[PDB]
Amino acid sequence: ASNLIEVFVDGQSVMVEPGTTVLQACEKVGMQIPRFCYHERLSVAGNCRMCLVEIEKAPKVVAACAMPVMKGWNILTNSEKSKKAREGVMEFLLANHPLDCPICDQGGECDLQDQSMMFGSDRSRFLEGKRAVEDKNIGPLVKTIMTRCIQCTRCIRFASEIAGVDDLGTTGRGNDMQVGTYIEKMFMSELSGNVIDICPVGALTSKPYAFTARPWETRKTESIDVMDAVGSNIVVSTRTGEVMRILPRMHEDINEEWISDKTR
Amino acid sequence: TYKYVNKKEQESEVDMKSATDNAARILMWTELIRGLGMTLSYLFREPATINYPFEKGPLSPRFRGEHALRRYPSGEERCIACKLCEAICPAQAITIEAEPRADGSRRTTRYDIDMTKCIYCGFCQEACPVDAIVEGPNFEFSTETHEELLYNKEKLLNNGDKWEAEIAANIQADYLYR
Amino acid sequence: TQLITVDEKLDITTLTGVPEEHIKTRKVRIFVPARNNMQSGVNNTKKWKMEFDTRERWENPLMGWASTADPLSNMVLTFSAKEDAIAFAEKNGWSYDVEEKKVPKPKSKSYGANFSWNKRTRVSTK
Amino acid sequence: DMDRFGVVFRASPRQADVMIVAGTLTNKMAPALRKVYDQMPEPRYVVSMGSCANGGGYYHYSYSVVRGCDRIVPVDIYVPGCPPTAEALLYGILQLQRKIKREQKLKIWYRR
Amino acid sequence: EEMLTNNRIWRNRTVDIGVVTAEDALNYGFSGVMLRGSGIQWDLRKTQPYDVYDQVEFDVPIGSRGDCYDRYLCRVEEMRQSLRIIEQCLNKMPPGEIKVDDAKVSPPKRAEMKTSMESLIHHFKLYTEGYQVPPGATYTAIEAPKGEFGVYLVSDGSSRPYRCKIKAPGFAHLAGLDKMSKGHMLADVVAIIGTQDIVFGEIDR
Amino acid sequence: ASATRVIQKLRNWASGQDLQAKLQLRYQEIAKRTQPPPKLPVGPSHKLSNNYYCTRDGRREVVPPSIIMSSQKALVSTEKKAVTPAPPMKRWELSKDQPYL
Amino acid sequence: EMVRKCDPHIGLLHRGTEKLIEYKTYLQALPYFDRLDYVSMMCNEQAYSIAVEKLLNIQPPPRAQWIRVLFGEITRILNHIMAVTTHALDIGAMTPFFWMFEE
Amino acid sequence: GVQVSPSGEKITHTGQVYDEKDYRRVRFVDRQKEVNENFAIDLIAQQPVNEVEHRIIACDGGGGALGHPKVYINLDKETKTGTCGYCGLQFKQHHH
Amino acid sequence: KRPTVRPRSDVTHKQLSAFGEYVAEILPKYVQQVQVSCLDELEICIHPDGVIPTLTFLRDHTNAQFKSLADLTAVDVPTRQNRFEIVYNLLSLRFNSRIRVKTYADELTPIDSIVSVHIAANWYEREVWDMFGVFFFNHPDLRRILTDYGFEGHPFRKDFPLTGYVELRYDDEVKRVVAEPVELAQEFRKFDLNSPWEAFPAYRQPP
Amino acid sequence: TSVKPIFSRDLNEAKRRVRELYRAWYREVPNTVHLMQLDITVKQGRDKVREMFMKNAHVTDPRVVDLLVIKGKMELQETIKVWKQRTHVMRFFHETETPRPKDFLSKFYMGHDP
Amino acid sequence: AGLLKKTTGLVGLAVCDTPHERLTILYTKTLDILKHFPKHAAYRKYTEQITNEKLDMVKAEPDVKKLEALLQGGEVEEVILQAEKELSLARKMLKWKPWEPLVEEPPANQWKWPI
Ligand SMILES: CCCCCCCCCCCCCCCCCC(=O)OC[C@H](COP(=O)(O)OCCN)OC(=O)CCCCCCCCCCCCCCCCC
Ligand code: SF4
Ligand code: SF4
Ligand code: SF4
Ligand code: SF4
Ligand code: SF4
Ligand code: FES
Ligand SMILES: [Zn+2]
Repeated sequence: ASNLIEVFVDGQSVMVEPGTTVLQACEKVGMQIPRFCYHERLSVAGNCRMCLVEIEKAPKVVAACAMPVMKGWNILTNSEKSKKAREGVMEFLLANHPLDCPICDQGGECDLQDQSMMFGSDRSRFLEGKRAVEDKNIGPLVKTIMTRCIQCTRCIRFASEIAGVDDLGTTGRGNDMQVGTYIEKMFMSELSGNVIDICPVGALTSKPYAFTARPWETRKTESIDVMDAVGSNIVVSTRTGEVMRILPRMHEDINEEWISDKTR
Repeated sequence: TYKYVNKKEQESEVDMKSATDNAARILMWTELIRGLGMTLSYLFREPATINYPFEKGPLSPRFRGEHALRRYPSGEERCIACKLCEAICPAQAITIEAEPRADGSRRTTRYDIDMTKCIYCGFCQEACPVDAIVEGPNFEFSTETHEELLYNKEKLLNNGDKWEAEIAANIQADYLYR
Repeated sequence: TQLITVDEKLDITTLTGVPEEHIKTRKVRIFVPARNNMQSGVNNTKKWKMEFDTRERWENPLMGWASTADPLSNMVLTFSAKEDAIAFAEKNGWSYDVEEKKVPKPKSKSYGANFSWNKRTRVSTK
Repeated sequence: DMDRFGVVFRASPRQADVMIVAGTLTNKMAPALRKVYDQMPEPRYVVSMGSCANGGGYYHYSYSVVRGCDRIVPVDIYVPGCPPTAEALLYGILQLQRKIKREQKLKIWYRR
Repeated sequence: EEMLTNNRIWRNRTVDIGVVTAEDALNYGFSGVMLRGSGIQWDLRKTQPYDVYDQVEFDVPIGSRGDCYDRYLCRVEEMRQSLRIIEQCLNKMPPGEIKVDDAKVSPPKRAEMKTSMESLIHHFKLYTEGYQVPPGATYTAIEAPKGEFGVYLVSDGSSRPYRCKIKAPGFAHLAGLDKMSKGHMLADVVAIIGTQDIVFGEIDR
Repeated sequence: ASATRVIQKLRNWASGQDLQAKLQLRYQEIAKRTQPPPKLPVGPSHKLSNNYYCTRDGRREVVPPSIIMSSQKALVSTEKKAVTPAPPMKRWELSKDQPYL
Repeated sequence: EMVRKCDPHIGLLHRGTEKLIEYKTYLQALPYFDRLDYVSMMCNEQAYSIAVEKLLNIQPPPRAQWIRVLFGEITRILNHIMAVTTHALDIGAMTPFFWMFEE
Repeated sequence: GVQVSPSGEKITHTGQVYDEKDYRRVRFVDRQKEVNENFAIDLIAQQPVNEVEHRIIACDGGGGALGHPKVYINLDKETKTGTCGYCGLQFKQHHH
Repeated sequence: KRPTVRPRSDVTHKQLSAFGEYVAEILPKYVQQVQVSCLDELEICIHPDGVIPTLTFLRDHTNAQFKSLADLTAVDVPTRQNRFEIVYNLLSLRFNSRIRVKTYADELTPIDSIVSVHIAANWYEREVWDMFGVFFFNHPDLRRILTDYGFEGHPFRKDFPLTGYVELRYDDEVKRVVAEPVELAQEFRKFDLNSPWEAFPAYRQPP
Repeated sequence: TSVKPIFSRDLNEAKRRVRELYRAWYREVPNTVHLMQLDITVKQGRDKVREMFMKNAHVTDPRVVDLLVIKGKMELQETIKVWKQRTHVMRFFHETETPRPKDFLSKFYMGHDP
Repeated sequence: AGLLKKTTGLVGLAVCDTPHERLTILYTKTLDILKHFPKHAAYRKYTEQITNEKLDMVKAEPDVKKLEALLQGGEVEEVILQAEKELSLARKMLKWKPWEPLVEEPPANQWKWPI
């Protein structure tokens, strides 16, 4: 009544405010649509095209991360067209991705792995040669290995909209698009270690935590930070009576998903 | 389908010949003499006994015995601390601690195997994506002490440097079947 | 066999073989595990967990492994709601400190905001 | 062939000289094992066969397993495997033979 | 068989010994030879087949007197029928692959893991996390050489089973010992322990 | 095989069988220990066309069980006929080669 | 020597398999079924695999099934050997044990 | 190499050795400390740089399915040398 | 037709569903939530007051001759107030069909035994008691079956630690095997393995 | 507040059962210190019986009491019959368990445990 | 005619020299007892169906073997055993009275899986 509108998700109905996206509605009915570029706190960007769904009686697929929801739209999350779109996007993402999982600190907690296992195919028809990119050096905290970037732009949008640096971008075009700086420049702000958290594919990793463990080993203890007086919520990962790292928690009132480099 | 093992017996017909045959069987111990003959035949056969420890029992390349960490022909270690071996080891016998080697490579500091927990299942060498951890052929590695059976990185590396000439050939033989 | 008037609080300690130590001196934690920020998956933020207090872990002199005298060091129970976990804890005689569930707040999002005439939402990174 | 080496399974502990712990040792069975060993007459040796007996093995973290027979009895030789190849158990028997080759008891008595 | 079958001592030890009626067997929960030696027509390889069984011919041996002798004969003849089956399995063995061609359940080959990204991911995950199994519960049983071996497997939507009970042939067979031993001596009790093909790794487990 | 035409006769008579044709020992009648290399085949899901895992996903064709006589919810539950869980098991037939051992 | 009651006291070989399995994955739990009945291993692996496949809704391929049957029957032979020969031993006959263990 | 400590104990390739005051050295009394004398770091350093005329080279190690996953290495930075992540082999752009 | 997926026949589904209707309308006083699975298996859930009548009917009735008790289990689900889900898997040799009957119990809510129906259940009910703590009625000899002779606890309860609370050793002082509190040289390592991405949308739990 | 009773419709009948069990144990102790050749007196055994009984004196639900009595009768059976050896009987006395003190300060000096 | 079979295969199962009479006895007894049941009870209707069907089969075929093949119950002695079992069950069900509303409904989420 208060400008809400009725919409369906595989028949199930839900009333959503105008401007709401397909993704937010599918969430409002408990469904989580795949993602590599939408992060819930960053400007929208329809790059990965992994959020593709079909709308009933609609020919093509829409980007649920950016398409606002219209009245009476039925959203088919688990139909043939959506599945095949996801499989195609996974083929494309993994075409030029390096066989580095067993040396990638992101192993076991990689969104690419889990989304390939849950939404993609189990084979490769790529019979060609992959590419490679010369790694940057942006400081002593963030390790850059850019053969693994899936060009999601999260690092850029975060640096610009949340940290306020505007020193990261995309150099070049086409398949040779090189995310990063154009010159050697240390990206040492006080909200820099969160780019590690929002890079899903291990291109950006913690140099301290490099190689020291794997996510399944760690036991996760919910605690808080003390370096400041904000009271940032954190998770403390331990491995056989030893602190391995500090990883943030979610608290929309304090530290939505961020923490300072001093804290982590 | 089915068959009978002890219902073959049909209605009883008896003659003097049959009675006398059963009587001889019961009085001269026919059926036992046959077991005696079998045991006799076995006395004049060649025994299957091998002369251990000089001549030994056969085996196959796939035999999974003692563990060893291998190397590339350059001498560099194959392990990269990916930890699949300890993630799947269903006995929780493997223990690993990694750290950036001075040259920057991803390598281990700890790699321990409680060979009192290993069930010798082979999952670690089929999980290793670099054919580093293997289950060698050696089975004659008994000890007088429990502690000796708790291998570390140096022990496994020495075993690898001791059996490579055999491990590598058995691999070369078996790696097409996988 | 008709009904009976018990009229008291449940107590199962005496039937569980749990020592006085691990009932009186134990503080259970009831919570919904927080999402791992290395991932954008939200499927482990659904079921309520029950976790016990952490105790000592000392290196073994021989090898250097982690040892414990805590049997419940790795005890984890899964519940569909908060009252179920509270009931289980009360029943088994444990002390608990509950932690409400953290749901993200719904957020307005627009792809046009990135392209604006007068606001600061205007982004320079397409 | 065991007897080829002089080895003979006698069923009474009062006649045996060694016991091979050939499998998993539960808490409900440890008293009987210690009793039998106690009932074996000195000189008495023990051989742990497998990974269950040495350190519990595949059932190490169980509530009903002793993490090693070496907790209940003293062990001379440990034979690893799950299961140990009979060839390996024989290797262990001969290792025990040699250990006995190196007892030097009367020399000690004479040195006392 | 020459040593045993027609030997009057083996017979005097295994004949009219440890007798089981068919109804008592069914009730007590017997399975396999402990069921056939009594004359019950039942075999989970012809009924409820679980593999290329139903493509391979073989006969079920059946006893008349539910004694240790008929069970021994059933076992010998089951060995002979196993030879009959092995002959066919040898002569008609098809070409092809050995593990499901679905790399989200069965890991991919090494040469494909070391060149294909999807296969490497799937290997990594199957060997660290495993494969998620849709919720549900089964009771699958096979004709193990002891009898009906079954597993009741409960699954959440996870990589680990929530409950896995093993139904062992030998639990009920041993439960039936007090009955089958009634009116018998010690040596007969030994023979009865033997005729049940008792193994305790499945009974105690 | 080392036997010498007399022990063989003796043990064949004692056992009543022709053992020399069926020996408990393996004399070069076995596959070698060094075989050539194999070339294993590949399964059907190795194509490059009409191979989408959404078609060959059996792990996701599962469905929760069908519900009858759910009292707490819907689907609660001439005269009908007495039904069976299945038709009676047929009677077996005794073999044609050796039905009476 | 006439028996009036048998009270089997099992449990001297309980290990907690059914609980460790809960603490393992499926592959990571397979060897328990080999270790359960240790004379008819492949059959237990086969039962476990068949159950897991039912839950997964997959079908093993033909060659694999034929191999499963082959080795299942080989295990039947193993187990019947062991049964018959230990039966005999516990009854007195000792040679069949030695004759068939070579096989 | 295998260097010794003031106590005589050898320092492993992990940099580990017991301090002179550490009681844990009794386990090595009347016995030995097992170390691996072939340090892989020195060995892989002793190997030479493999030049190449292509800007992007692959490395499977050696033997194909007997080595490591095939990774591709960029060689634009003429001062540096590209090092495989699995093995330690170095590669350099020959023509720069 | 597809070689990886599993051939599915609806005939068995129909047979078992019809028989489930049969059982439900012939035992309304006890039956709850009959159901059949994608894999062809019949599951009949009941009130525990109906255990003996249901099992006796399924054994003795003519169109239902489930007179072999394959298994008898329990399942701890600490969430629900009645944790233990007791399961009766049965078999008909006359129809070559199986069936599963389920009840529910609690730490302080025992049920009746079925040894009057299936003698195979003596040891299975002893096992349930030893492992989960469920008490049965009119059981001839209800004691422990698998646990040690002085063991405290019910180990298959999810609340019971995998490694237990005590640990055994031999002490020369007393010359006996004694029980001491647990203390491990290597602590069992708990691996969090659940993927955070929904895997089967057919089982999605609506909020 | 309404539930099904196991045996006792009230705490008094459960107490009757508990007393029967106490009598059984009190009468059995001597026979099992004789048979098992335990190296303790008959008074220690009965003190231990009374202590194990008081260990659960705080209960008020008749169902918990009924189940405790069932367990006690199970143990008394295991003991009357010699199914359990002197080991399991002397497990009750904890002759080797170093007794942790209840003094806050000693618990502070040895370890971080409360 | 077809003489009393020398023996069944099942152990402890004696041959019946009056198989057609025992069956009639048992089925008529079952019917006579099923009348004390309420007429709306499904047990009564179903069991009457089964018993009258088998009774007509018996009255239509004196050949014991053709009867076996026509009755799908194995040997004629297994059929008699099952007849007396169904009779005892009829008595026990007259005692239990299962043709009544559900005694108690389950708690909210007792059969929810997963959970
Ligand atoms: C005009 C003539 C006047 C003279 C009068 C005499 C006329 C000749 C009469 C000949 C009689 C035959 C000789 C008698 C000896 C045999 C006795 C006998 O038959 O006993 C049989 C007994 C029962 O066998 P069973 O099959 O169980 O039948 C049970 C009954 N329903 O079972 C047994 O007793 C045998 C079982 C024993 C098993 C132990 C192991 C035996 C080992 C066999 C070794 C053989 C070597 C012999 C060496 C001898 C050298 C000294
Ligand atoms: S570096 Fe990481 S966060 Fe930045 S665009 Fe690439 S994948 Fe996204
Ligand atoms: S980002 Fe993910 S898929 Fe890519 S190498 Fe790392 S773990 Fe593997
Ligand atoms: S063989 Fe199996 S049990 Fe042994 S270390 Fe490897 S994975 Fe672990
Ligand atoms: S699987 Fe191989 S590379 Fe990975 S940690 Fe184990 S030994 Fe090292
Ligand atoms: S074979 Fe393995 S599981 Fe079996 S007893 Fe030996 S070590 Fe234990
Ligand atoms: S989530 Fe929509 S394009 Fe990336
Ligand atoms: Zn390389």
